[PDB]
Amino acid sequence: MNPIILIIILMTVMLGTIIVMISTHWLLIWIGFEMNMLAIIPIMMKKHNPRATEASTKYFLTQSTASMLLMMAIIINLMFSGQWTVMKLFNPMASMLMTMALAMKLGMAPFHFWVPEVTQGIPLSSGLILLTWQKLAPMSVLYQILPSINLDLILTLSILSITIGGWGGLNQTQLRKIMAYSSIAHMGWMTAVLLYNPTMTLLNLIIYIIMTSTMFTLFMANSTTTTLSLSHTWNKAPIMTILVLITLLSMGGLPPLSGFMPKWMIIQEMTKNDSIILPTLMAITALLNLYFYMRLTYSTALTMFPSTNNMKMKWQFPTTKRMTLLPTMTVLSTMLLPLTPILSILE
Amino acid sequence: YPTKETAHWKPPPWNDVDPPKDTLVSNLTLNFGPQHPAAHGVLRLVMELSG
Amino acid sequence: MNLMITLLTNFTLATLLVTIAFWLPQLNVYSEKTSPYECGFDPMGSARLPFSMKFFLVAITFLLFDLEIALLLPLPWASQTTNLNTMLTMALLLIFLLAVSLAYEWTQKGLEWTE
Amino acid sequence: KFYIQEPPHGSPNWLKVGLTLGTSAFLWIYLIKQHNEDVLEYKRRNGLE
Amino acid sequence: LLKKTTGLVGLAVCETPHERLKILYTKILDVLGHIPKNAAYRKYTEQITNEKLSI
Amino acid sequence: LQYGPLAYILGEKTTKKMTENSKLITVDGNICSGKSKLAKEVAEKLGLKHFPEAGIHYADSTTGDGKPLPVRFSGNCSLEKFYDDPKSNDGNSYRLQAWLYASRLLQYADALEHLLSTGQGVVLERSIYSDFVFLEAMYRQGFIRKQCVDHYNQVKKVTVCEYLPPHVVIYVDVPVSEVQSRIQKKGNPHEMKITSAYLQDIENVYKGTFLPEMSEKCEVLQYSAWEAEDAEKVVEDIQYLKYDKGPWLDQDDRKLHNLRMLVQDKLEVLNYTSIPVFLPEVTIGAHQSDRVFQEFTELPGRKYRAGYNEDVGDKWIWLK
Amino acid sequence: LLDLIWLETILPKTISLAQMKMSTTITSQKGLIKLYFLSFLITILISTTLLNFHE
Ligand SMILES: CCCCCCCCCCCCCCCCCC(=O)OC[C@H](COP(=O)([O-])OCC[N+](C)(C)C)OC(=O)CCCCCCCCCCCCCCCCC
Ligand SMILES: CCCCCCCCCCCCCCCCCC(=O)OC[C@H](COP(=O)(O)OCCN)OC(=O)CCCCCCCCCCCCCCCCC
Ligand SMILES: CCCCCCCCCCCCCCCCCC(=O)OC[C@H](COP(=O)(O)OCCN)OC(=O)CCCCCCCCCCCCCCCCC
Ligand SMILES: Nc1ncnc2c1ncn2[C@@H]1O[C@H](COP(=O)(O)O)[C@@H](O)[C@H]1O
Repeated sequence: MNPIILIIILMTVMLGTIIVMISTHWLLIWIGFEMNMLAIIPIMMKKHNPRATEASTKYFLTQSTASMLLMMAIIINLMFSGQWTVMKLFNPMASMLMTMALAMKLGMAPFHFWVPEVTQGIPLSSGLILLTWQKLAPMSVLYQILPSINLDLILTLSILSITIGGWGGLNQTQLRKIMAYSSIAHMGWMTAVLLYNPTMTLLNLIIYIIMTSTMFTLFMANSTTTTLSLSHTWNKAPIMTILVLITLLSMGGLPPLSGFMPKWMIIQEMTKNDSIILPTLMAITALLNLYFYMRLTYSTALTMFPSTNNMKMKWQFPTTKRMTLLPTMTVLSTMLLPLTPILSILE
Repeated sequence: YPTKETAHWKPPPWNDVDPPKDTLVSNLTLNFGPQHPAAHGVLRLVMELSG
Repeated sequence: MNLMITLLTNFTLATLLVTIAFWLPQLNVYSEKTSPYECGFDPMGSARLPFSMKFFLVAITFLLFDLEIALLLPLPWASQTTNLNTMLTMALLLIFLLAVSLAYEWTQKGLEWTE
Repeated sequence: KFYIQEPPHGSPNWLKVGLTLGTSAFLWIYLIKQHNEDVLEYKRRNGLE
Repeated sequence: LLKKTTGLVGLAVCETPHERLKILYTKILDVLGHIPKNAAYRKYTEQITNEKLSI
Repeated sequence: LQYGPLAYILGEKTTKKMTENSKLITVDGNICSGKSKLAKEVAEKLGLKHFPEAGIHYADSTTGDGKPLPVRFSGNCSLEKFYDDPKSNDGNSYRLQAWLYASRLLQYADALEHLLSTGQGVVLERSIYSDFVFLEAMYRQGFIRKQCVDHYNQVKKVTVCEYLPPHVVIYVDVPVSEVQSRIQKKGNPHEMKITSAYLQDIENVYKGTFLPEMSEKCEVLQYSAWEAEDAEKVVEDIQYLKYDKGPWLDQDDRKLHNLRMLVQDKLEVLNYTSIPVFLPEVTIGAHQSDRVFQEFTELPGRKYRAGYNEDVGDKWIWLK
Repeated sequence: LLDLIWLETILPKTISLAQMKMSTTITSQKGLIKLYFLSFLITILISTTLLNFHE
């Protein structure tokens, strides 16, 4: 792609999400989501192969259906409120339709059926854009309509996402589908604590964006998209195996790492509201995520899968890749737990 | 974990680029025939048009 | 009310010129007179095969330029406002954005047909 | 001489070193200036002098 | 003079015609040396190629 | 680094330096076709940059001090042991073939890098478009297995699709008898073990598969043995070629920008040579790979990045 | 019997086989847009009729 056009398309993706974030009118919310979708479609088709066309078709149909449900929720809000302020909705039908729309846009289960498909079909950079930057605009709108979100609906979506994203990553050897089912589970974590304390939802969003950006930057730096290709990293650059070790142990929620920070705080905000069974099921379900994380750390760091002879050529060439903010994101994704009370800046 | 369903699933390619499976485009065969004001009375152009 | 009467009249004596076109003459129907016309010889294949569009990018961009005359069309009315320099700047912004789109569609050879 | 080619990191990019040191020294003097302004404003707003 | 066109369609103008003709005529003679000396094609084509090359 | 999207944006277009002297030329032929001087001679009349043929130690010549690394560090293979016993049990045949394919991929990347960065054409010897014929000879003489051919086909299928063919392919007809005569006059005691059927298989995969598939995507100049001794003949034919075939016609600034951003990243070039296909000829197990990697790190000038080594005498490292 | 089979059976292996079986059931989809959006329709119909999430 022409890099001027790449800059304009990425600035238009950012412009769509910022128009969702800053606007006080529902039509401008919908315009921002349409602009975000319309600009992110060629980022998925950067390489022009049939898997990118398939992934882009599936993504376009899911996001178009979600935008239809969003605009019907907006028109029903216009009927039952006569206005357009981005705030709570004045009808549980519009509340349900906008919650379904935002659950489809996040790819939360049982609308999860596009996230591993689309994430497998596209490159790692567009997968990073999809799994981090597109998780900001619907979470903004969910943060803005929480006086009208049905409790049972968003908790059903949350724990169904946590369970299905936990089970999905266990049957995987492709790293992009692993990160996609990890995304399903973690969006379930974020939306579970939405009606209890949305500051913890923002904290989980930021820590998950840091850890996901760390893992995709490590994957792009290693030029690996499968488990068995990532397993040759010890023979090429052994520090990257240490970084994926500490980052996948962070994403599993093990202390003393910062990925234990959101989850624990979510439990800290759900036992206050006298819900003990639900974060217990959430925590026990997170062991599935930790299991396929430990599978990747066994295949990469803690053992040594056999390499080839041609690896001896790649010993002679260092990495000329723009590993943008990789040590900063690695330190933020692993050693941030003693700074856990920083979350009050997100209030 | 291979099952009965997950047994025909070959692993995906390395550069994520699939061979094009070159199904025939089937060019539309016009019969620019003899009864025509342009073909001068007696001329049967069997042409193949891509549109 | 008058529009429905006028449309019903036009549709009626457009479909009463067809029902006296099919029922008035004498028919001699046989299964070679109703064969497909292909200049005398029998047609090779169907005419329901894909007829590949060469002008497809212009066909898509027509859908993005036809919205402009749903946007540029209130300009006889928008000139009647009391904030007029703002209106003029936004109008010339819309025609300029259409023009920049058309310039970009030229320069990447998008208005040319394929093959 | 060892290398058969000229490596890209053979010589220090003195523009980049100068920008790095200037940016870092500016951030330190602005941090210390902001902290002194903050302790002055705190001792002023509460009479803790 | 740098002749602009040849007048023929598809016949592109040669920038250096003299050296190109010397190339092609010595190349014809080099290929044509592989023919027996009693063959009339060799004698006649060497004759006309040397005539054109001397011109 | 040095080249990126910002250089393309701020003015460095790769077709502003693309002259009519910018021609990528590959001189091919059998084992003793005499092309070795010919390419240099074609490089010295057209003013082009000659690259020698990629042996095992081309990557050793391009990095470090340029001196050849020991064979356990680069290659783990030997051409001479392939000439001794081509049907060996350690799988030296396909291991040599795969290392030579990776070295020629690196060489072709270097050729395109010089061609697109400087605008000067590069004369090569047996690029990646012609390497495969040796594999096929190795497959016809029973030296390798079909799984080795499948591994080579997967690596070639994902690597050669990203690069362009040359402009000119020069092929030198030397028959099997004269190749054997030049081998006996060469004096290499391992090279005189090359069989007649292996040379005939090299000539057959040349004349049956390589040249019918390159004659549409580039221009072939098939010379014989006697007429290729004159460099003026070959360059005299090159300078009057009507360049019309191939995908070099439809390359703008953007496509060759993408090609150049691919080419200068050498690990992205060498990404798919080590695909995880566990083949017994090329798979080095865990402890041997760890031992040879930790021995490679302790080599002089190899322990760090190429400007960060005090043992060979790099200065100002605390400011780099 | 106990500490290689039955106490090995009841806690870890039942849970391991259950998570293996559920992981194989979830991920065994065919990648079809038709079946995914038909499941979306069934989700909307359960949310409206069966579960009263529009209330
Ligand atoms: C090592 C393997 C086995 C592990 C066993 C672990 C312990 C077994 C029991 C765990 C129960 C769940 C946590 C209980 C926390 C109690 C906190 C509390 O104050 O509770 C009072 C609260 C009471 O609610 P309340 O406090 O909001 O009520 C208000 C106060 N009154 C009572 C006056 C109205 O209890 C609960 O909410 C429910 C407690 C039972 C939860 C049942 C679900 C979990 C079932 C067992 C799971 C066991 C592990 C599963 C994994 C196995 C391996 C994969
Ligand atoms: C509650 C709401 C809070 C909102 C906070 C907003 C904060 C900023 C936005 C965060 C969201 C994620 C941002 C990153 C999205 C992906 C960007 C991307 O893909 O950039 C492209 C680029 C590609 O690099 P390259 O290797 O050249 O790729 C080859 C080309 N195929 O590069 C990459 O792919 C590499 C990654 C580049 C960016 C990484 C750093 C940003 C994200 C990590 C957090 C950093 C800490 C500071 C911010 C904290 C909050 C997130
Ligand atoms: C600032 C004023 C307002 C400007 C914005 C509003 C514009 C209104 C009109 C809408 C135009 C939309 C489409 C424009 C497309 C322009 C790009 C273009 O077509 O460039 C190609 C063309 C040469 O065509 P070619 O590439 O050979 O095409 C082959 C097939 N015919 O290239 C050319 O022919 C060269 C075009 C550029 C030079 C034109 C110079 C005209 C100067 C007039 C006087 C000054 C006017 C003020 C503007 C500054 C002009 C420099
Ligand atoms: N892929 C290959 N497999 C085996 N031998 C090769 C391969 N490529 C080049 N060679 C050898 O390289 C030498 C080239 O000949 P020359 O460089 O003219 O001495 C011959 O010994 C060839 O057999």
